[PDB]
Amino acid sequence: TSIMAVTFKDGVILGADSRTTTGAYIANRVTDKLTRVHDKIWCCRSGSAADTQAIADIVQYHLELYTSQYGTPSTETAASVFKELCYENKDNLTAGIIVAGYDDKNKGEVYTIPLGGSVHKLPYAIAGSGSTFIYGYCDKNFRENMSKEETVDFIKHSLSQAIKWDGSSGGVIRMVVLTAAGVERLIFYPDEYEQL
Amino acid sequence: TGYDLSNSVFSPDGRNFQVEYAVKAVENGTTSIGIKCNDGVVFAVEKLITSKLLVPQKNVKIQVVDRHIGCVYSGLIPDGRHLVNRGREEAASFKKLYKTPIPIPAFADRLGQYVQAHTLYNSVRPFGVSTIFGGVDKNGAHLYMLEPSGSYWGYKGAATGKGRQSAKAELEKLVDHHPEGLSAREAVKQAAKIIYLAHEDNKEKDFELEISWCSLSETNGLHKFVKGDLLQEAIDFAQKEIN
Amino acid sequence: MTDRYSFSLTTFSPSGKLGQIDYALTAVKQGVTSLGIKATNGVVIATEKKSSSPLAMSETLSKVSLLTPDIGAVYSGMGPDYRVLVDKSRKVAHTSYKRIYGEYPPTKLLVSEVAKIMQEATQSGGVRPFGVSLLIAGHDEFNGFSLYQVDPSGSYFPWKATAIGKGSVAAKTFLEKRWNDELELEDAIHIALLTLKESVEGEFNGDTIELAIIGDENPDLLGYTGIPTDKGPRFRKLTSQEINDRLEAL
Amino acid sequence: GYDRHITIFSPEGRLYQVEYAFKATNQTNINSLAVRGKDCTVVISQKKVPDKLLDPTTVSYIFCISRTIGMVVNGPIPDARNAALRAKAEAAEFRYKYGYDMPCDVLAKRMANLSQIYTQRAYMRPLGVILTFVSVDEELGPSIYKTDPAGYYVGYKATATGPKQQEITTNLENHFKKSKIDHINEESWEKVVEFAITHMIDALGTEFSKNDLEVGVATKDKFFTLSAENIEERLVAIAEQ
Amino acid sequence: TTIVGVKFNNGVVIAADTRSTQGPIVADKNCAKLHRISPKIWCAAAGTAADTEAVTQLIGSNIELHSLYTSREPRVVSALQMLKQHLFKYQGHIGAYLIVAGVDPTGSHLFSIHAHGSTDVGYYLSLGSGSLAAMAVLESHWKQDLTKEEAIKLASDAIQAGIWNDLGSGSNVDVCVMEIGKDAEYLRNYLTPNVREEKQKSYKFPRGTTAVLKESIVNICDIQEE
Amino acid sequence: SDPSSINGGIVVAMTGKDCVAIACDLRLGSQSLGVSNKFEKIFHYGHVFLGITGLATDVTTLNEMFRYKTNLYKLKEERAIEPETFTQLVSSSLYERRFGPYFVGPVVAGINSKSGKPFIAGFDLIGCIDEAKDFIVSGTASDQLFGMCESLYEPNLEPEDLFETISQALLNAADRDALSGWGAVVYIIKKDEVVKRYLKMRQD
Amino acid sequence: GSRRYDSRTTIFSPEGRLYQVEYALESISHAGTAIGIMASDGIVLAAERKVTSTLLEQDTSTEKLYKLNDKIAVAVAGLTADAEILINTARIHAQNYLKTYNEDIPVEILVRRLSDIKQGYTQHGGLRPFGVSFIYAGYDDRYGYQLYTSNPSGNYTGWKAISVGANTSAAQTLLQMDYKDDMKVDDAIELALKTLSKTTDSSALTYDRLEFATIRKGANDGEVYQKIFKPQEIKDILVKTGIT
Amino acid sequence: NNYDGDTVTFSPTGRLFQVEYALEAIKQGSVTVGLRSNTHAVLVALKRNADELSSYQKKIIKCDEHMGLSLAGLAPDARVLSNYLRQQCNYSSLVFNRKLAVERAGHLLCDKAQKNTQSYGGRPYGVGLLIIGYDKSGAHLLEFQPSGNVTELYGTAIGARSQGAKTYLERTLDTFIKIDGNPDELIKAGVEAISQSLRDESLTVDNLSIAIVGKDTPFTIYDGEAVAKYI
Ligand SMILES: *C[C@@](C)(O)[C@](*)(O)[C@H](CC(C)C)NC(=O)[C@H](Cc1ccccc1)NC(=O)[C@H](CC(C)C)NC(=O)[C@H](CCc1ccccc1)NC(=O)CN1CCOCC1
Ligand SMILES: *C[C@@](C)(O)[C@](*)(O)[C@H](CC(C)C)NC(=O)[C@H](Cc1ccccc1)NC(=O)[C@H](CC(C)C)NC(=O)[C@H](CCc1ccccc1)NC(=O)CN1CCOCC1
Ligand SMILES: [Cl-]
Ligand SMILES: [Mg+2]
Ligand SMILES: [Mg+2]
Ligand SMILES: [Mg+2]
Ligand SMILES: [Mg+2]
Repeated sequence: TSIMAVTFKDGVILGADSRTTTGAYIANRVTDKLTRVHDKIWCCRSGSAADTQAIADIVQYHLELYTSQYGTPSTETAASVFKELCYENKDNLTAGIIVAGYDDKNKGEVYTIPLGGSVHKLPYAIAGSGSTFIYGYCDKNFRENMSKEETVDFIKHSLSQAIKWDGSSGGVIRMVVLTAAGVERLIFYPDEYEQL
Repeated sequence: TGYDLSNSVFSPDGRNFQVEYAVKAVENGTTSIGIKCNDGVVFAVEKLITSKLLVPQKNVKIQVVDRHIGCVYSGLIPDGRHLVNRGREEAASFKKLYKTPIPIPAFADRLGQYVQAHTLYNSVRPFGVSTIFGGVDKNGAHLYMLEPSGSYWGYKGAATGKGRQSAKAELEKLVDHHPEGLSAREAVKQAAKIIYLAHEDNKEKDFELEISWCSLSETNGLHKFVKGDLLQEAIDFAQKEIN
Repeated sequence: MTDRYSFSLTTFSPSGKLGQIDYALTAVKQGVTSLGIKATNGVVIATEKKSSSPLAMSETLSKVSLLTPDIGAVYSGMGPDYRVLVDKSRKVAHTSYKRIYGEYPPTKLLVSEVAKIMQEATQSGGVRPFGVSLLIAGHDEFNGFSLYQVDPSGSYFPWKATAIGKGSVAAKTFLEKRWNDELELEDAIHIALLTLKESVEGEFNGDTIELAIIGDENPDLLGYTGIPTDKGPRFRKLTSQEINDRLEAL
Repeated sequence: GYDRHITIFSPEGRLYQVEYAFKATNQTNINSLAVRGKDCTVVISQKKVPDKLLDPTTVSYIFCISRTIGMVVNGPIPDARNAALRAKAEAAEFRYKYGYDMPCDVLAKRMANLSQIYTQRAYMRPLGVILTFVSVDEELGPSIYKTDPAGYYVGYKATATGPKQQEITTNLENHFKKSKIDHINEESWEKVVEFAITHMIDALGTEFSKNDLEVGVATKDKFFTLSAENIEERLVAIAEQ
Repeated sequence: TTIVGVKFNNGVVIAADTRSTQGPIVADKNCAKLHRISPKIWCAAAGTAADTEAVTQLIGSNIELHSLYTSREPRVVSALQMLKQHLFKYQGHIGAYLIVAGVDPTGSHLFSIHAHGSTDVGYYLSLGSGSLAAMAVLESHWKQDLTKEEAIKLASDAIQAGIWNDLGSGSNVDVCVMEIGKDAEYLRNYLTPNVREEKQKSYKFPRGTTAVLKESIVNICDIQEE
Repeated sequence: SDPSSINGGIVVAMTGKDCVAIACDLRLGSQSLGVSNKFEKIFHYGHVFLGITGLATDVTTLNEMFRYKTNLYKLKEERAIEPETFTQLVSSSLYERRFGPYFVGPVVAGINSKSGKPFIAGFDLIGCIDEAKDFIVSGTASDQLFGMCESLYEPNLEPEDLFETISQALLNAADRDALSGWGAVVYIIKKDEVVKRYLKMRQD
Repeated sequence: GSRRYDSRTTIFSPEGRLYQVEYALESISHAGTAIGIMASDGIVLAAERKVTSTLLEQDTSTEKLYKLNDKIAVAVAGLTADAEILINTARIHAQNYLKTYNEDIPVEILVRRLSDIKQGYTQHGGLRPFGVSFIYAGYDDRYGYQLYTSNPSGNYTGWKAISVGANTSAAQTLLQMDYKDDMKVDDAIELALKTLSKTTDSSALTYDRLEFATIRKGANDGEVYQKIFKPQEIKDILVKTGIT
Repeated sequence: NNYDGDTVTFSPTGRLFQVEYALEAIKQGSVTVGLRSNTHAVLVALKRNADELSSYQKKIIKCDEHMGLSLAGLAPDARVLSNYLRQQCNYSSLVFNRKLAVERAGHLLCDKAQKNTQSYGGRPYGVGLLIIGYDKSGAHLLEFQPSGNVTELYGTAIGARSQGAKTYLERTLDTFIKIDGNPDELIKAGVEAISQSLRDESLTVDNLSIAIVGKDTPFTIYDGEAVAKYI
């Protein structure tokens, strides 16, 4: 798995590869690892497929019930609910989750939640097995307040490299754009991103 | 008849007489008020000096919930404390799960549902307090008042206890004469005046004034007690207006 | 915040009466008429759709309920009590039978389970009895067609034909004259419509009458093909049009 | 006479506590109405703010239960809020367990089953409320389902609740007798709201300002309440024809 | 086991081989692995045989009660949600690996679910020991906008690949077709490419060949009258 | 250590023309030590026959359990349980001990009294059903029984022919297993008569 | 609180009686009569149905006579639904005993257990008692043929012949008059039907009004057979004895 | 009348009669006085005997080194509540290494008493308490009533004829508050205060019970010949 979320001028963009593995067999080559927990709060999933689905389903439930009572939850609140589940059930879970969302007040925000269940607010985040190969690249090429086109290219080039070197990552590059304008889904096929 | 002997029994009217009897305990208590201002809220209460032996400024009645919500009540004082203790548990579990401090409307319903639950069974007694509470959240200032039935609404100004009619009249004048709004420092002065004017209903024993406030500009959106020079300035303003 | 009612609310009075059961039976008497008739090749159950308002959509309120594919139920008395009993009856058919034996219970044993639930509301702590009488019609392989009545006490009896609720005394007399052991299902439907017309005041048509049968297997209603042994539900609710057709030959 | 204090049968086969809960329903002295369009379901209710010290924005008897389901209550606000919180929790739990949005009629059934339990179990009192649930259901289309303290529920072409319910009911009955259809044949929800307000004005015989009404609208995939200014726009259009 | 699912124009088809094993021995040559959850929701099972049966029957029972409660025809997403939460709770110990398909008022659907409780969406899927052989065929011949006839053909070919090349799979091909606006058609033993040849010899014995010590009638009847 | 092979033993069942046969060996041991030569493994509840191999304490426990359940069934239903229904009851009862199972290999055999149809079934220890047309095998010599049955069996055998086939399948399978044998019993079951035969076999 | 509405079902009166037990017995006195008669070669159970309607399906009906196991049966007087709760418990107890000891339960042990359950409802739990009286007819290899009765108090006693339900005073006088120790089953059948025929509140005793059963050690080769009589078989025995 | 059967029932004028009846048990109890200065806090208690052969019932209970109370009413209820205070003082020490504030001790007693007034089955506490202590904000005196109401005071008295001592303290307020660094003079003022509530009987050696806590003084109880000095 290779996943990332990147804040930019107009909001935040989430990105992921589409590979699911059983040993060295690719169980699913067109996986969707970008999952909606609220209208404009999404997450990138890595680790156990079962665990991250179970967690994400519970978080979606908690935020739906939050919305009914208190109105739209903040991205920080969504991250806190993820954290609570990951921290308290750390002994029984294998989940590495990036939470990304758009408010009008706070604009684009990214929170990363690694294995222990700690929370870390960051301008961008990378995770999954394939992320190890792009720490160097991402640190050198990330700038704050990038444009939409620049941020799409940054994620496309980054995950392209993660896919190239990690056997556990591959397939298509899926992205989800979160701005005031709404929610846009993007897809990029091997013939496009391999030749970069 | 017999419909008033047990809590949660509907009378033929469709009324719960035990709740209406709890309201009488509230009406018997000392006067307490709330004033919504431009960027916050002000709370004030009448403390009856039963004896010279009471230590001044020590028997504090107004209570804080979390760091941003103030609570005051009239009626059975222990019932009010029980409700605030629950309010503190509700605010803590909200902050634990969701990170952000509990919004005031959210907090209002937590108290409301808990008070309402004490009208559902004969094994419990209704609350013998009406509670005025509020503070500052992300959406601004909010003032609420909650009755023994579990009923609550938002308010521009609120009052309960023995001097409530007197206080309600004074609050209604402020709403008419200040449509653009009232400042936080103004609301403290006016709160002192209203408690002093409402004291004519409890005029036998002399009393002690106690004020608190939350304001975005004056207290950084945190609940604080009015103390020292600012308290004395409000007492002097109140003493001048009655004379 | 405690349930302190751990004691019986139904007790014996000096005369030997269980008051709450009698009073529940009185609530059943006030309820709308429903009936059941058993034929040689089927069973019919029927009742009036007493609409509380003409703005209300009476199609949404189902007085006649499927319990299993071969068992159906109708009532007289308190509608909400009936609705929760239908929920519990459907569930107990699975939990205490289908999940053990891999097949639906026979009519008499499902009746027995419903009866048990109603008995318990007549003895357990802090509850009143159910304010309904049920008529349960069904089929199973070894007992054939059957029709049962269940009362607030938990008592149940098998019937060739009967009626319960408002005009049950008159309706039972009407059925005694018309019923014989050589009736076909169509004859029983005809007799059910005649009997029910006497207890209805206002409009009498497919939209104000609710009628269902336990009859032949309906493979067209099954929803799938490929298993010869699964031949379809014997329970079928008659449509508004199907009722009106038989009212012309009445 | 302890058969009138708890939910056990009287000698007549009656539950007096259920009947008295029905009377608590009208304690607020508010009338509500619900109608169905082609693409929508509209619910209107009277709004009365007697005290000048009240914040009028917080005074409401319409609740957003889920994204698709709205609920208007006739009855005291504590019991209304009790019912609202439970319905919200039940709607969310349903989505989590079964993977799709709780239908309006199913939520109505669930809340009615809970109300039934309070009529059978002694330690719990009935809630003194009538709950009118509205949505545009993805299978059944525009939907109105109403629950009461007896645990009774049914679907409706249109409905009305409150002290003057019968006057509203007959007004609506007479309209549907003319048109010979189960709904308001109208494309936009705006005109269906205008119909609802107009027929309440005719039935009650009172005029309404922007602050005297409260409106809820269900469309496909959302339920929302109108602001005072949105209602004013509705009132202007009624007056101009 | 080899099980597959394939989406088409107006529905979805599932298929399975008919072999069940106990160690290296074939326990049943004509096993039925296509389980009906509800009339139009069916699923193919692989893994621990008792677990797949128990899990389909439990969720099928609760789906039936849910359908009666809501007055609505059951949805595939509901069967999926109930199956995954049950399997997650048991942390993989319930060894059920399933392909869940069906038609409902929302449309046609195809999912897979694994024993630990993860699910996936796809136009074509395979599970069991023969899933690699089946997926090879699916990855070579699948296209968008398949007809009913093309999808049945592709699904059975994918099972055949499992039958011939995987020692875990064998015998016959079972198919179930679920088309929108139609009854689901279960095709038991849709292909039979593994009939045993006639034996060379008859092994019927002469009567009296086996040595007997004692004979007796067994009373199977109840206690008699008179 | 392995509970399924402490005591030893086998059961086999076969269908014929308007008949079924079920058979078992008589050995009970503690690994190498032969203890009993009278330990029968076939029981009956009305007209439904149940054979059970595996851990002997569980064989006895499950016999007593299904006697209990089929007695209550009969009182409530007012009829004897049928083979198809009993099969489901066995499966339900085994699977409820999913994570602490009975270490057994049950085999159901009988004729449905209404349809007259011959019926056999087998199960694993957690209750999975194998409903075979031809034959069912169980026990420590199951491999051996599978081989014998798969070669010796032909469909539609008359009762007296089916006796010879099932007996030879059992005997020759038992003689290739250390923990089976020590005697054998064969039930021939027809719609309204059941014959039980003890077989002469080698006593080692 | 809830104390206000508690009837207090498990208290003594000033005279030392259990109110609810006494009132339950009053309920049972209105139920249809059931008679048990024990002979040297068998037991008879006869009972009168309460709800005469021509439209009642009799051949599939069971309100009075229930089977507990192959050796033991009961006749019911009182609330049928209450009785069925107890019957199913007794059926389970019998099978628990069979599972444990591999022997059919002795009659007294089953009777004691059910009677202890009834007793419990009179001493604790605050619930109403079961409004049921049973006649137990059974056989075991210790005492042979046995008749018992139990009532809502949980007290049980053994009998040569006994009645429960309606008109027991009248019924017990008639049985005490005509019963003898050397009596046989065929004679006991006649006595049971003659006693019901005189005590009945109905105009005449007919086949559609009766449930009838026998427990004989007159089965093939010294076993015990429970015969629950069919409607036609009750009609035949009514003609044979000379009542219709 | 009809509204006094249990603690869960309000009367039509909003009163809780069971709580008021519990309050009555305090008035029947023997007199006890509390007072304080800035440095010290004193309890004085008139102990009651059953007859001349009996002992005099102990009125004062130690809760911690820096806190204790005197009782009036049902003594077993004072034992339950003082045990609770002992535990809460102890919890504060073990978990936070912190001597429990006297004001916070009062809040805990209030909330414990309250729960018994709102739930069915239970009864209110039938005792009143005077808690003295010295903490980080100096000397303190509290009055506890079993309604839940707890009050901080310079001085007070509870029990039979307690109004006499309470009036004296109301006059003496300005004098005794200034008795700093002089424990014997503060006790004298307490003994003179309790004397205003006496009729017929006078203060003997085994009748009187005194306790004191202060700046460099642990909570200590004086009985017997230790109080002969003050008679
Ligand atoms: C590809 C990636 C970089 O790992 C990325 O994180 C993705 C993200 C998902 C799609 C959200 N993760 C996977 O693909 C996981 C990787 C993983 C494997 C094992 C433990 C943790 C993570 N793959 C799965 O979760 C896989 C999905 C199935 C195929 C639908 N599940 C398994 O492989 C299953 C997990 C068991 C498990 C669960 C939790 C902790 C530890 C173990 N494992 C097996 O089935 C093992 N397999 C081994 C080979 O023989 C067959 C059995
Ligand atoms: C065959 C296949 C290609 O793998 C395909 O997935 C099928 C699909 C089924 C029919 C839906 N799977 C099987 O046939 C399984 C394969 C399997 C075996 C063992 C573990 C997991 C999977 N077969 C069975 O489940 C088999 C069915 C019987 C033959 C009817 N059962 C067993 O082999 C049984 C499993 C026991 C078990 C217990 C706990 C956890 C998991 C499994 N094992 C035995 O019977 C072994 N032994 C027990 C003691 O007596 C002697 C035999
Ligand atoms: Cl429900
Ligand atoms: Mg790669
Ligand atoms: Mg109730
Ligand atoms: Mg051997
Ligand atoms: Mg040997």
